Amino acid sequence: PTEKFYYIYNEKGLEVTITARFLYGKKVEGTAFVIFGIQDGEQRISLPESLKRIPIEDGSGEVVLSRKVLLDGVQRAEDLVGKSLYVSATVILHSGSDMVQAERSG
Amino acid sequence: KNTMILEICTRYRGDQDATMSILDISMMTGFAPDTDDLKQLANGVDRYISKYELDKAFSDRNTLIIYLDKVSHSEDDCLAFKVHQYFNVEL
Amino acid sequence: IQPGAVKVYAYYNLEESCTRFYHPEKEDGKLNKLCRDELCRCAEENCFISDDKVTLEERLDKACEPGVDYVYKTRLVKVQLSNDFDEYIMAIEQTIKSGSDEVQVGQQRTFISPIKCREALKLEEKKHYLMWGLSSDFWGEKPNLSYIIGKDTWVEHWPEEDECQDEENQKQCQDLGAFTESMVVFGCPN
Amino acid sequence: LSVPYVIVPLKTGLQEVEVKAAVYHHFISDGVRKSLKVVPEGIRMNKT
Amino acid sequence: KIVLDPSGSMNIYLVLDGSDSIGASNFTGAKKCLVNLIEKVASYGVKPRYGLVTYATYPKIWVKVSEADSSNADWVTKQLNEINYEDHKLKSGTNTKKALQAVYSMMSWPDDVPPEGWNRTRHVIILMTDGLHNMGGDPITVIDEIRDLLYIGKDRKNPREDYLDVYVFGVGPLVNQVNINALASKKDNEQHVFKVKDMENLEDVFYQMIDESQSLSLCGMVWEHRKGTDYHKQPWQAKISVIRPSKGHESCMGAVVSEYFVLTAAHCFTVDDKEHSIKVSVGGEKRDLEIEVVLFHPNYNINGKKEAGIPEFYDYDVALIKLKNKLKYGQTIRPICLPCTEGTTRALRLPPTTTCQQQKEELLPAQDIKALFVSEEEKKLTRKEVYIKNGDKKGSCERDAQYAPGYDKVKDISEVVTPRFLCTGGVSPYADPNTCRGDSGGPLIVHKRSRFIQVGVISWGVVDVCKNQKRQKQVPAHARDFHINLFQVLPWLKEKLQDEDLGFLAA
Amino acid sequence: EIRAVLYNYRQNQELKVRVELLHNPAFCSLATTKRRHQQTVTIPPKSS
Amino acid sequence: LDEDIIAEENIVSRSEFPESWLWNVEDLKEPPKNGISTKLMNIFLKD
Amino acid sequence: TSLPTSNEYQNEKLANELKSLLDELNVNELATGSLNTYYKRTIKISGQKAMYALKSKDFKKMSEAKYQLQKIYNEIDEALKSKY
Ligand SMILES: *[C@@H]1O[C@H](CO)[C@@H](O[C@@H]2O[C@H](CO)[C@@H](O[C@@H]3O[C@H](CO[C@@H]4O[C@H](CO)[C@@H](O)[C@H](O)[C@@H]4O)[C@@H](O)[C@H](O)[C@@H]3O)[C@H](O)[C@H]2NC(C)=O)[C@H](O)[C@H]1NC(C)=O
Ligand SMILES: *[C@@H]1O[C@H](CO)[C@@H](O[C@@H]2O[C@H](CO)[C@@H](O[C@@H]3O[C@H](CO)[C@@H](O)[C@H](O)[C@@H]3O)[C@H](O)[C@H]2NC(C)=O)[C@H](O)[C@H]1NC(C)=O
Ligand SMILES: *C1O[C@H](CO)[C@@H](O)[C@H](O)[C@H]1NC(C)=O
Ligand SMILES: [Mg+2]
Repeated sequence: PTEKFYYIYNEKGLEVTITARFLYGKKVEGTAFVIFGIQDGEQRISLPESLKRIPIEDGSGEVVLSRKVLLDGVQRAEDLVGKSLYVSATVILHSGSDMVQAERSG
Repeated sequence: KNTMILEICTRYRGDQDATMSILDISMMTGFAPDTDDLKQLANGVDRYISKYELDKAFSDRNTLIIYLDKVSHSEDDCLAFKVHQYFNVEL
Repeated sequence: IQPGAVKVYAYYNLEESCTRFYHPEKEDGKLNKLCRDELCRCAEENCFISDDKVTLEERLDKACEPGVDYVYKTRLVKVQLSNDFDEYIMAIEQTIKSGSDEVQVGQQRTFISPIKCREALKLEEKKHYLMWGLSSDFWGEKPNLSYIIGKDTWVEHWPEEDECQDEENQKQCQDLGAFTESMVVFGCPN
Repeated sequence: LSVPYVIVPLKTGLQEVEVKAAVYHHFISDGVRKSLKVVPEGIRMNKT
Repeated sequence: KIVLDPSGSMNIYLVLDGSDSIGASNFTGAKKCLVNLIEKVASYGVKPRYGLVTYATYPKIWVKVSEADSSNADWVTKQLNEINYEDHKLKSGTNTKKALQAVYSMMSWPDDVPPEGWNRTRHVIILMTDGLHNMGGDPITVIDEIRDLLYIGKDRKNPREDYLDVYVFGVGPLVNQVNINALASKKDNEQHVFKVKDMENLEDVFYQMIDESQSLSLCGMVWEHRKGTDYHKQPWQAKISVIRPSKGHESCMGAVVSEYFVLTAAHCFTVDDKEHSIKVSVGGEKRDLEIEVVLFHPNYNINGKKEAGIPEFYDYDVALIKLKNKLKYGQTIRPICLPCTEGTTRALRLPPTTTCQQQKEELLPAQDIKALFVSEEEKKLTRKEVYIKNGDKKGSCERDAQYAPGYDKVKDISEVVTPRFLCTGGVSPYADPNTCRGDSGGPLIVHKRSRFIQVGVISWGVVDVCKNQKRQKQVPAHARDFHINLFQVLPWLKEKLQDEDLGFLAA
Repeated sequence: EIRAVLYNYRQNQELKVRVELLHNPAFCSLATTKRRHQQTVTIPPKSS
Repeated sequence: LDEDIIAEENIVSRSEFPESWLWNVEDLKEPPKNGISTKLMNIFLKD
Repeated sequence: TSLPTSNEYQNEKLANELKSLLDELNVNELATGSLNTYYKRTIKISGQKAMYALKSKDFKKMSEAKYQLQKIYNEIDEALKSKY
């Protein structure tokens, strides 16, 4: 994520970058499936309306979680303060041969 | 084939024996110095030819460099080595 | 051509996937294989079967080839037939050339063939046959092995004792008889 | 570039699949001889 | 890979294919690749119970691994050498399973009784076929049968994979490679599959199929493979250097006689020279070794004749050099054999009753002896074959010392050329090469029985045909070379090398 | 005499080079209006 | 064979694919310089 | 007869130098029998490249294969000195 946190009053939203490269360093070409969610101590609440499918060119990808969808995920912005967000990406090569699942939490 | 002989004579027009000088030689397009003759002039004192120049073989050695430790000012210090033709080309 | 394939699955789960194949000829991409119980083999191959000019020399050459492993003069004792493949329980009356299978004269070695090759050689009962194949035709684990009548399996009808008297089967009785002695004591020309 | 290969395991145990490839004009090549476990038809369980 | 030591019995099962697919051109060459082997195997001293079976459709047991003559290489070679191709031409079949089936009996002990320490015996099968086998089954099962007999690969921590080395030589043109490999032993970092081309330059082949674990100590032993450096051919050879004020640099050579000692001429050093002014270079590595002390021969004296008119006296020109550090024998660092020792005895393959005199007769007979001396040409250890004038021409050769520098006004020639000297060089019976200053201290070796025995030490010469960094052109007929006979200084070498565990003959 | 150094910094590929000195009325060399003065030398890898 | 390519019999396949290797132990008893010893190991990279 | 010409020398010299290595190819190739699989894999590949280049008499391929075959040789020579 661009920031190691998230500002509740940030219009832009939570910007996340998906970087994928082969073990030998070379860049990766494929398609990634990224989703979000909120954590509360030990409980996690997935956000189905945040599921994105962005292409991965030059071994890089760009995904954004609009504040609109985030707030709509619950039912008092000042309340979400203290909680945490977690990103779950899933890249698949254009050959459909290999598949990797990453995750940033906290 | 044709194989000719190249003789070089030089002398310093000074009062003292000139110190360490250099012999820059340029072969006639299609001629290479005899390897054996180079070893002879190399092993000799007051003369030096870097190992780099040695193992080049007839092929790539159109330019030669014979380092001299000194050159007399009284008489002429002359040396000579054999050269062979391996390329044959008019003019 | 190689059978294609299509795979379906969710992005969150790879385990729960289903894959189908497709081929312009074969059933549903699934290759050709002969299987009994839990013992299957790569039946992806050809079959085996107007008496041109089989001579004494034509046999000595094809019976001394690389793959040539076993050569017997057997007698078919029992003939069973299933819906997925037939078979022939033949007893060896002599071992012209012992192979990787340690078998004494008298024992029975099972032979197996596809159901489509029932028109190849109608192996009748109590008849003799000269046969030889490759070691790649063995099936199972020792000592319980099983022969396979494949493309490289030579199946020939061996006339009976009182049949060589016929003035039409003589040309074959002399060739088979000479081929026998030319193998037991002599051997291949290579 | 992906290259499909349909195969059917016949005997259980650690079997061996091997593929090789060389380029034309260029004198380069590389073969891979990896091994995969071939397990029969069963499911894990822990009866008490 | 193939242990090599008398500390245990071994077996070499030589199976050869003689069917039509081989041909006379490769079957004859197939024998050469077994004859030369036995020689290079016996040269190490080991005494294997050879087995020889030529096969086609029905094998033919020439030699059994149970006979009493199965250990005499000279006889086994005779049999193999006499083995005529067409021994069985009728049955051109290639029943390999049958051949190996017979080999099984060779090791198949008689029933319910395992012979004395059977398991400690090594088993090596050297099948030479073209893989193309028609009659029989798959010889693989036989390898699996023998796999159990020798109790191999049937235990957890005791695999016993060291007692089975199956080698296969792909003789004949068209050969089924796929088949061969299956038969050959599959061991890591080892070679067991040899093909036709491998034949040429045999030495390279023998290399792989031999590891001198316990023969790392055997002297006068040399590898000849083309991929071998100069010191792979002359392990004993050593380059000594003497640095000193106004002395520039004195170049001499020597031979490794023991783990701590190096033999060289005694005229290369002097009482003045210190122990840190002398550096010994063993093999290849430009890593000089500090010496401990130079042991000059008590009878050595270059000025013993200050009165008679002999400016230089080379009598007893030998001196040992005890290195400050102990040497570990390697393929490029091995000792040379010294006269009148246990080593030379077994090296020449002679009975334990071999006396010191019997060796002097075999090594230095009264005649023209084939010898050699190692010399460096442009940093290259090249071999120079010469002849020793020990026969009647000994006098005609030694009398040529009247041409030596400072040797004109000499009362008697038996005064400068003492019996402690051997003579070489000249033009008879052959044009023998000459030794240069750098070669001084070089060993005079007599190549016999694939081994190398030193019988002399380069002392001096009459003419310096080796001008300076060159040698040739116009060599005089009186150009003779003199070397210190190691038999004439036995009591001395027998004194200093007493704790080197060489095994000199008390006789 | 003028020098013309040809450098070759290829990994392991000695180059077969063809060097020519173009003609010029201002200078007098072996190369003329109708004659080309061209050599064909070879340069070892990673050298001049 | 004559084609401008490599035959199947000339392609040695890579088989050694370990997940964790070089499980070795080395002691630094080499001549120290500035309290820093230096050992040079010659490892064999896998396939 | 007199002498060679432009492409007449360099193209022949490279051929001879490439042949010298090809002669002792079996020597080095068989020397990897005790060495690792790497050397055995590199020499069997660099082997053909030198042969195919020789018959083609192509200056480029011959040189390209000369150092290709020369490198592996040197790597084998050093691989043996750690073994004595
Ligand atoms: C003996 O047999 C039992 C029964 O098969 C085995 O127990 C099973 O073993 C695995 C590993 O211990 C258990 O996996 C865990 O599953 C839990 C709980 O299941 C969850 O249920 C809740 C509510 O429905 C939801 O989160 C999901 O539906 C989820 O399935 C999960 O929280 C953990 O992550 C963990 O993976 C499994 O639960 C369990 N199955 C049962 C009890 O039926 C046991 O391994 C086996 N071994 C022995 C000797 O005890
Ligand atoms: C073992 O069998 C091999 C294979 O038959 C034999 O190799 C052959 O040897 C002959 C004689 O050396 C070669 O003939 C040569 O032909 C070349 C031209 O290619 C020519 O330049 C030579 O002057 C000679 O005439 C021949 O190439 C070769 N056959 C092959 C490799 O196919 C070999 O002689 C037999 N002996 C042993 C033990 O190697
Ligand atoms: C056989 O060899 C093994 C291994 O060296 C040894 O332990 C044992 O004492 C020997 N005796 C027998 C016949 O087992
Ligand atoms: Mg044969």
